Amino acid sequence: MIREERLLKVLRAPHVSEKASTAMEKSNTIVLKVAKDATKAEIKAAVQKLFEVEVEVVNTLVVKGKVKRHGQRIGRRSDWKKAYVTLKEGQNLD
Amino acid sequence: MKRTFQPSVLKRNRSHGFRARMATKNGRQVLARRRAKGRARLTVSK
Amino acid sequence: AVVKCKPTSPGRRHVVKVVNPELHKGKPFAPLLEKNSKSGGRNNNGRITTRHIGGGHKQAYRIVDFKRNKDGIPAVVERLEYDPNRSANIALVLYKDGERRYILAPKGLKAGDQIQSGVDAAIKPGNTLPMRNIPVGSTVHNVEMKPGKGGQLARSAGTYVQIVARDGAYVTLRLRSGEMRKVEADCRATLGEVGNAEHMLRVLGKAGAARWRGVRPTVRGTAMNPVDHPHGGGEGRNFGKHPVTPWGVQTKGKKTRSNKRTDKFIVRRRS
RNA sequence: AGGACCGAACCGACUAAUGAAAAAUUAGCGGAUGACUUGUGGCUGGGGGUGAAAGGCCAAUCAAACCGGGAGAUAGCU
RNA sequence: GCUCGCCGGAAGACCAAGGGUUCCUGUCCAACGUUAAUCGGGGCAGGGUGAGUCGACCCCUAAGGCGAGGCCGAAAGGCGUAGUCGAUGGGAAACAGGUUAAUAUUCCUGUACUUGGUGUUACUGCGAAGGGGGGACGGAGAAGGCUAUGUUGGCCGGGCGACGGUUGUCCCGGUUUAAGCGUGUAGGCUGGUUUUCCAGGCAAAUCCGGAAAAUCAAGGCUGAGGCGUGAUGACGAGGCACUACGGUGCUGAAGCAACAAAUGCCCUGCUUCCAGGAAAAGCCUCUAAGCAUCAGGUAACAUCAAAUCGUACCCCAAACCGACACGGUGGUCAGGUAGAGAAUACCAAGGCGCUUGAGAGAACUCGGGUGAAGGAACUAGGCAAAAUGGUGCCGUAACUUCGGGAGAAGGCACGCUGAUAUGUAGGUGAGGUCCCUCGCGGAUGGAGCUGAAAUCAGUCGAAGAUACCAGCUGGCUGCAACUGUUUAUUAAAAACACAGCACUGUGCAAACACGAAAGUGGACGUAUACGGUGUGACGCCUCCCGGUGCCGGAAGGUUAAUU
Repeated sequence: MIREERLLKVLRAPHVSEKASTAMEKSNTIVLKVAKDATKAEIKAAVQKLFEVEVEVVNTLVVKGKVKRHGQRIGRRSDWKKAYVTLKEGQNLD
Repeated sequence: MKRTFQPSVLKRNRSHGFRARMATKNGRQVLARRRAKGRARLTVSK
Repeated sequence: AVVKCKPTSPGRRHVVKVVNPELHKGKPFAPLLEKNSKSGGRNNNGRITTRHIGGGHKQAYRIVDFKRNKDGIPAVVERLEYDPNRSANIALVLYKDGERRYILAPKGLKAGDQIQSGVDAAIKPGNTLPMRNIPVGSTVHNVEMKPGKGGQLARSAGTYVQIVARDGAYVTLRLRSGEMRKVEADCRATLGEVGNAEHMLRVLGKAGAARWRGVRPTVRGTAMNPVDHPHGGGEGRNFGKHPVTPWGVQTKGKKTRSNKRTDKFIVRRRS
């Protein structure tokens, strides 16, 4: 049982990319940005409540942040958690 | 030619890492010294 | 028996094996085993404290019974076994109550022999009884110095001790060294000689054999530089000094016994 | 069977000529089931360690490591 | 894009470590790249790493570390018990195909497994910080059974030759398929089952151990591979539609047999040797306190569960360690022809041509080739080169520790074709036939397949171990017995070590060594042991105690603190 507030705080954003689009169209899998601390079950619960849609499963991964250079100064981007959420057959998401 | 530095992360940490420094007095003093100096990287710890 | 090996290679030429067929060809009695890791002759400080130790073969520790307390139960010898931990041979024995123990194999002992500890026990090889019960003039081995402690004298492959006298509460032993020593008459001892007497006839025959026995090579002090050893230095071969240890103490004769607590028990020193 | 033999890997380094290289190259060379070799981890600390002993090795540093301090040592010398 | 060339036990493929975006796409060429650069491991932007079963985490422990109390220590602190950490070792589970520009045992397709809960009905002794078993273990050797894999034939598809021939004994390609489940074989280990008792296993034990007694000779455990299923599937040479020339979608034959065969598996096996070969948990089992008709246990069935972190890329290197786009770096994979071979040569798969080129064709330098006549005259020295080089057979001295020396030395044969023998000796081994406690069985049988070595006859060359590969040999002699070790980076030796010998110490709280100490090593050893010193296989051997040491003695002289 996950608290509603925590659920709301889990999901950061949808991830738009060619691979993501492909996953959406073919495998019925949405690619989300989520809280780095968010576990799989949590993510799933939040999906179910906040997008109102059945989940088969969640795969997660951690994206490491790129090192960049603004002018002369070096600086690193934040790491962030990606989640492939596979949605039950026939589940159409807005 | 096998040069002197043959890196190994675990070995590095055990030898020089934060906890090792903490464990003994002298290490703690080293830490304090480095803090006083203003070191950004207090220890080998990544 | 001893066996001079044929010289099919140098390093095999001078080899003499000591082969006992009666030993157990098989894995030892595992319950009595336990771990025994190697020191390298280095103490808890991590410093080398005794030179020339190192390496050698992995060895288990057989749990030998030197205290020998199963009084009244008769035991029978199952087999003789190779112990890597000692110059003697060990014997796996089976008490009538079902317990097994390892003991020093005495001279005449073999499979099927019955042995017994206790005051009542019979005065025959392998039997163990207090030295007040043991007749004077007998050879014994595995001798306790303190009652109840466990045998400490005469454990090596072909040793034994002579009880020369029993004077009241003490008996006087003739140690293998030739030292005459008083010992409390209630201390325990095993009849007969310890077994593997032709152990001394073996000859290693090559450097590697010594290494196998965990012995690192020995460097002569005279071969060193002065900073290392008292004997060091000298252009060519020089030795113009009295022999000494690496720590400067005289070696060829100077006595080093300092124990004033046990002086009383030494009847006569060895010669 | 073998601290056995010939011989690749592997370990070394006797001869030779010649910066890509703060010790290498090529051609040959020794050992190659053992006192072998090797990975990972561990322990031994400086008048201390370790040393099949050469004063060898102890982070390209060793008849006393490196870092910091006494310290602006002292210098009838340049 | 077509040729050429190089690697191919690697200069290919996959990992660990280490690195940390170098990966992919677009874009730019100031700087970086030893030149140019449209290119890049460079700049900028965007994208990319998907796990119940892989790894970490986690349970267990080794060396070792820390260490409540504790012991010790001016202080700091040292050692260490109970404990707790510590992999490089032990511990549950997944395979095949398809897919991305870039991930995949992680996505998808199919087919599996695991171990937890929870709920069930069925039953009914469960229970540990304890007992027992197990886990659990060396080197070498030898085979036998296998597979990986390869070759040939068969089959299927395609072909009929840019130049003489090529419808055949011709040419090219393909002929693959997992874990899992069932079977329990080649083979290995062990005698089983029941009953009775017992000073043992810190207590108890129905368990282990030990005694007896009965009865049956088959009982159990283990075990590669094969076979069956998995699979009416997938994949499949290439054909056929579209084409952003990158590719996408449809489609799809055969898919067998024999032989050979590992260093891989059975094998943690067997045989043997001495130098005598981790631990703990998981796992099985036994009970104790307990509880007692509850819980707990096992039984299937249902459901839920498996979190977290890693997953890109390089990884014998241009990405790690070397200041560099410069030698070092552990593991796994191991095709063909020749070959003993993981050597060597040429090749496959795959990957590269080493990030300055173009000319010229002096000296001189480097690395190579050949050389009349001589053949060590060179030189400190045959340094370096040259030479030898294989298999089989013949043959082989002194001396010897009887093993050696010895590959001593020195010689002969060696290609191809035919015949012996349309392919032999051998190896393998199908049908058929017989037996049978019935199977992965046993006999007989020999088809087919494979296949040396030799002899005889012929034949070509200057040459047949034709290339690569591949000992130079002998004689006298010093030193060291020998195999070993050594000055990382001018010394590899006659130096060190060595087995052996001798002396000497040391009676165990050993001597000694590290430690203001506690303690630790010595050693879980005990004089057939340990320490120190010298000598140094083996053989024949091996006067002086005055000096200095050490050992013993203590009559006298001298002699501290103290008084």
